[PDB]
Amino acid sequence: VATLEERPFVIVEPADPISGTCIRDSVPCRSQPRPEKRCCKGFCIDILKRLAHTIGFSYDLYLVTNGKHGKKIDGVWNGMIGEVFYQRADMAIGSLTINEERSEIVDFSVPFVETGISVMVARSNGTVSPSAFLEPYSPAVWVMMFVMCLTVVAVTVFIFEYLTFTIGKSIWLLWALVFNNSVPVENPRGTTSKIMVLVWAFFAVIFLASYTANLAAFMIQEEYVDTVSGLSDRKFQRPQEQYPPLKFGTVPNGSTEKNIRSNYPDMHSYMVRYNQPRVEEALTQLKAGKLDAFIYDAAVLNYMARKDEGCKLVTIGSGKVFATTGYGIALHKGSRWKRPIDLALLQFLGDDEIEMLERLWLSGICHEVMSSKLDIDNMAGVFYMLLVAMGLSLLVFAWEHLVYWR
Amino acid sequence: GISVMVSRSNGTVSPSAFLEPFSADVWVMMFVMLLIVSAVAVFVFEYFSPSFTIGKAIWLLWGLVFNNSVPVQNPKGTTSKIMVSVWAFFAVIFLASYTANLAAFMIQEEYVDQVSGLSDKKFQRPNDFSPPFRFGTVPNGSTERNIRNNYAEMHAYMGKFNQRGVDDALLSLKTGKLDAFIYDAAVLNYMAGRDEGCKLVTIGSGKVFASTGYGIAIQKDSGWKRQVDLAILQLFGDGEMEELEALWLTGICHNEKNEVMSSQLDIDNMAGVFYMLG
Amino acid sequence: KPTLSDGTCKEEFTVNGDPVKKVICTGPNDTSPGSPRHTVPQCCYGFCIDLLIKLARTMNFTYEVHLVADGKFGTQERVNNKKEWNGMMGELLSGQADMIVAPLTINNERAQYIEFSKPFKYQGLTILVKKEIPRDSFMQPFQSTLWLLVGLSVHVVAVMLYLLDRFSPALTLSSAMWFSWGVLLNSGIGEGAPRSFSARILGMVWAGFAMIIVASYTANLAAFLVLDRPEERITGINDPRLRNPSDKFIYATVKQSSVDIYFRRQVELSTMYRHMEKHNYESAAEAIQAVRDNKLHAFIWDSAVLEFEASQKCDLVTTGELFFRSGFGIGMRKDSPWKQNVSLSILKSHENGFMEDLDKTWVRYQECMLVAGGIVAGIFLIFIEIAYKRHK
Amino acid sequence: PFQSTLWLLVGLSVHVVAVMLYLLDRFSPALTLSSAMWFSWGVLLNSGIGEGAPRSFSARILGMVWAGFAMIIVASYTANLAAFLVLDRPEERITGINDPRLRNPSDKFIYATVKQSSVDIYFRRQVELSTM
Amino acid sequence: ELFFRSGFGIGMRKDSPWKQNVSLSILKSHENGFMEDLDKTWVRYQECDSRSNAPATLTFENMAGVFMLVAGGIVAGIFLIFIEIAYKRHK
Ligand SMILES: *[C@@H]1O[C@H](CO)[C@@H](O[C@@H]2O[C@H](CO)[C@@H](O)[C@H](O)[C@H]2NC(C)=O)[C@H](O)[C@H]1NC(C)=O
Ligand SMILES: CN[C@]1(c2ccccc2Cl)CCCCC1=O
Ligand SMILES: *[C@@H]1O[C@H](CO)[C@@H](O)[C@H](O)[C@H]1NC(C)=O
Ligand SMILES: *[C@@H]1O[C@H](CO)[C@@H](O)[C@H](O)[C@H]1NC(C)=O
Ligand SMILES: *[C@@H]1O[C@H](CO)[C@@H](O)[C@H](O)[C@H]1NC(C)=O
Ligand SMILES: *[C@@H]1O[C@H](CO)[C@@H](O)[C@H](O)[C@H]1NC(C)=O
Ligand SMILES: N[C@@H](CCC(=O)O)C(=O)O
Ligand SMILES: N[C@@H](CCC(=O)O)C(=O)O
Repeated sequence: VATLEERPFVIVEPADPISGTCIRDSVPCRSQPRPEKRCCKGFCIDILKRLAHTIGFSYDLYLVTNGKHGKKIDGVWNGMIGEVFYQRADMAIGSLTINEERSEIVDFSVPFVETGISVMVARSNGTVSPSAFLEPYSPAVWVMMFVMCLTVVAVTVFIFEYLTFTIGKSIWLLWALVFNNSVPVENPRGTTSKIMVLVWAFFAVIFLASYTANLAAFMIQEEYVDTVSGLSDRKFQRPQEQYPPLKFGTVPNGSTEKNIRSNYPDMHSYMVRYNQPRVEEALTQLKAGKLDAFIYDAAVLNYMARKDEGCKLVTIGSGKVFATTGYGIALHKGSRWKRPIDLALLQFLGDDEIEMLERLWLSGICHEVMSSKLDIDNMAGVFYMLLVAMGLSLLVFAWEHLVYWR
Repeated sequence: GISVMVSRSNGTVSPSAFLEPFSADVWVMMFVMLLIVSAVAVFVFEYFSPSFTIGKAIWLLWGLVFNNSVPVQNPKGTTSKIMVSVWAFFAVIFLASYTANLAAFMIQEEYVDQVSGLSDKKFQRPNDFSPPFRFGTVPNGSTERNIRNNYAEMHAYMGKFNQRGVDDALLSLKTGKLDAFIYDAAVLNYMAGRDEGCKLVTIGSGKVFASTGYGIAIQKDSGWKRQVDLAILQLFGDGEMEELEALWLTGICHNEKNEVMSSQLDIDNMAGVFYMLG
Repeated sequence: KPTLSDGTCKEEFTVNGDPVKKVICTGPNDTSPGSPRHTVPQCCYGFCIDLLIKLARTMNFTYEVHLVADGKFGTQERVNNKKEWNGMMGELLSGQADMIVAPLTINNERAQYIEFSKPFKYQGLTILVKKEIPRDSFMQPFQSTLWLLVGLSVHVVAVMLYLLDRFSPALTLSSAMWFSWGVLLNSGIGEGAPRSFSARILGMVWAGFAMIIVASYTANLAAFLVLDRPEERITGINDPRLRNPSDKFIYATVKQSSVDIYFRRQVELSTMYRHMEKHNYESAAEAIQAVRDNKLHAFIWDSAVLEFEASQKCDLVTTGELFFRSGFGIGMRKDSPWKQNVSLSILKSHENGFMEDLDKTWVRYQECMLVAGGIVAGIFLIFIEIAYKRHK
Repeated sequence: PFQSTLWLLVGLSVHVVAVMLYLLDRFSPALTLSSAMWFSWGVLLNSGIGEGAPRSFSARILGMVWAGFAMIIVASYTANLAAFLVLDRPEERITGINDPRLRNPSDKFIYATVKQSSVDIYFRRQVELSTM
Repeated sequence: ELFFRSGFGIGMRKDSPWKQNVSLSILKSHENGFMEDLDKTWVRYQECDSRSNAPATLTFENMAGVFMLVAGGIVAGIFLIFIEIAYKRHK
């Protein structure tokens, strides 16, 4: 067989100095002299261990060196595909992504883990929704109360006629009670008239008390927000737009680039200058601030977004995956091994053992809002309400220079 | 062992909950700061342009800290109007935080509990002070034998509440006929964790008194006794024993953080405030 | 959908042009619930049908589509004395068909008789249950006993003022009632400033009584609301309720299909399998219709079908965690020459992004007082007092 | 709570919202600047010192809605201080032995016991957890 | 959470004449509660606990700055009087 090195799936560690061999729960990986016999383990290898037992055969590992994975260079291949294609080995297990360009020259088993292209971005330092006119009971109580005040003010005026206290002056009192106090007013002196004001207050206190408490609810829970909807978003599609352009830099030599270079040619013109040599060194760039986006696999990023950087590193879409495709085991397109191992993989999904391996290695810690010590100026919910209030004031102001003039 | 399970007693009883926000330090010293600033206004408003004195200096100033709606007599002169205004800014914050903290204190409440253990006076004295308190257990068993040997005084009184089985006792709890059950612990904890409504709880959050254990009885001086025990100890080693109970002895009513599910406050909770005017 | 009067297919359109593609479709009509009937032409269209027409383009087809005879998906069974296949898989192995385009979950038993190519999508298995509605909220934070006790406090404390106004060593009784009423209600009615220290020393803290009582009020709704969160929600498999049914919690699935295979091959999953044999529903919509009528507490069925339903009715909510990740697929016999080209042409759809467009069209984008009357409840007070004020 | 920008934005707001009252009533068929300075500063701080109410059919509408503006600012201020007094300290506490940090070692954590004790026997006998 | 439950015991050499005549006094002492008294006088007493998660008993340690603003306004009052005093005669 042939394998490579990946952080959570197939991991390579140096041998035991004392015994000169591999500790238990490991299999000896040679590292083509062919010196320095190493040790290897992980989630992927434990799959190979069971399949060797159930079917029955003798195997020895072999780590590739000439390249990493497939990339057709003038009609010749390299990496794992570059070796199965040339009869040097039969199977090629590890971190391999099925694609059209590879199923032509080798066959694949039934995929056992879902993957795809997904985006990874650093979390904000704190955010909360604007929520203009923070919803007390949805925009319905706003409509109904307006009629009620006008309805009762006539009722007040009705007892006024039984007694100047015009409508305009009297209505003003009926309203300033709702919005707390400290707006000087003129209460009438009608004894039986003043009683209805007392009941009117009981509407005010309950309404005001209910509102302030309920508003704590929509800003005690929260659900954060999202940024950059997806791959087809305009912030990606036209990088030469205004403002400091974003940085993408997917790692080259794989399906995560071969996909883009056949579907978004204008993407590939600009993404090239921001490449990263490897995976781990990209994340520190992301946390420092050199980059602001990352295009890679789904299983690798989601695991890498839940081990240690899950404190402040997430994936857009709450795990959304684009152009889904699974992993799989290569073969020789005639190796007649396909029929048994295909049954074996579906057998494992039959009972619940793949999950048992899944929760032993690909486990998580993090996943939930912050303190939001901001109350940022981006509220604008009432400031816009302030400015739109100024405009309506001036519109009726022109009646002063028109009615008198006419 | 032996435990006691009682009803949830509806919401927790938390008297004198009003004073919990802030502390005695600020209150005992905030008040005197008004008297000083009230005197300052007399010096501040003494000049220029109607007998605002220390008699009404407090009344106006004391009004604002308790919201508003206190009819007053304003001072006069632009010299002093600035002081009472900047005093108002001190009224909003004191009000704003106090409300925004009492609720913040009330959400993280803790459950009140009723009795501590079998040594409590309520158990020792059946009806000496409180109204008749109700408890009983199923006889024929083991817990009755322990009660007779060590608590002979309470074993005479509790004879007129005997149940007949575990299920029939539980219904009498909800109906209010019985409100204290003393039975083996390994059954109550399973039962109290797999009940609809999660309205039943063990006192002390898993409290046991005379710790013994279950076991497999064998005929006296049998040759098997050397091998059976060794087999059981091995099941601890491989963890088989420590995951079986996850298969038969689990519930949904989590007994963590002492979830209160609202308080539905009553007369009793605000006892002190009805006393403060008294 | 049934045909038109003259037999032509009905015509529709999407939100923007793009006519929905349709094809004539033969099969049973009444589903044969004991009353068999002949086949009559019908109209078949949607997401899966939209896949054939793309598949027919690069492979030179002349296809005709007929629905299944019985209705079930497929499962091995023994008949009075061999083993055979019912449902679809009976028809594929019997030579009445050559390719299956429908939601099929690939599994171990089926893979030993037919191949599967590569999946459409990926999914799992979830559970569907009804919802819970919350509660108006006006007289929520207080009990009945509270109002009648705080209410009687104002008058019993108001009268103390008058007694302290007629033994001074300038307040009338009527004005005292107003001043006591006003402070709690926070309203500027009249003027009630009292005289003398003793009459005033009560007024020092009486206003403060308004603070605490009102302060606790807002405290409750903050407490009561965010901490309502009814203890609920089924957390998937291995829940204690599922392993030990109490016969007041009935959960069943669709007959045959795949879930029956799943809960049968596992030996530990035998207690539930025995219980659900008496409730299996022979459809994929009656059970959904049954749950909305509170005649079936739970329901185990495929994720893609269930999740779409929750987003369309706005009345059923999924739950749990996925626990059987298996894709769909296209089936055909072990000897057809289309094995290699069919499976390859699905892959060049995911890479080209075509399968996202069908998702947008067919799945995703179909997302679905007492206090007020209290202000009006006091109008009769003036009417009763209209004449009384005149008399005095 | 709040933020430094909002207070200065508010501080600039009161003066600019108060002045246009004078410009509104003065050129219209009894007010003074100090009242306009006082009236605006009155409502926001909730003080009775403000005395002179506007007298027209156009100043009230701007003034009345400004009485609405005082509701949100204070009500939000209360509703945000509750956030800092209910949100618990964030931390990923160690949960049993099943935590992935135990199963998969890292150079950040160091594990200690008592030598030749029961824990040593319990650990160095199970192959699956024979990892750390 | 507890993950391997066992119990301290009194160990002896195998087949000593006290194998079965000691484990009655340990086992009988549980009924008398004598094992409880030894528990509350050598294991559990005064401590500082979690006190749930987070109380609220505000005091000077956090609530003191606002008391300086009114103090800051004290001084500005003296300054304002003199300017107010002088400006009266300027008319
Ligand atoms: C991706 O594949 C390209 C294809 O050759 C590699 O490019 C060469 O890299 C080596 C050094 O690593 C040098 O020969 C040149 O810099 C590159 N061009 C040629 C023509 O050789 C590249 O190294 C691969 N990326 C990674 C990360 O291995
Ligand atoms: C008495 N002041 C209240 C208030 C709350 C928040 C903000 C301002 C104010 Cl004024 C009004 C509603 C009842 C509860 C309360 O504390
Ligand atoms: C318990 O014991 C008494 C006598 O000791 C016996 O009469 C009775 O039947 C037993 N069972 C019950 C349930 O009381
Ligand atoms: C098959 O398809 C090709 C192009 O798709 C077309 O030219 C040809 O006529 C079709 N029929 C046959 C029999 O080749
Ligand atoms: C499958 O597609 C290839 C593409 O070139 C074609 O040559 C081949 O004939 C096709 N197979 C069948 C059975 O049509
Ligand atoms: C065992 O204990 C009993 C207690 O009654 C005592 O009489 C006897 O002497 C003891 N025997 C030994 C061998 O210790
Ligand atoms: N190893 C696969 C997946 C990882 C990646 O896309 O970078 C590839 O090179 O395509
Ligand atoms: N667990 C006890 C129950 C009887 C009792 O509580 O005394 C037994 O099995 O005997």
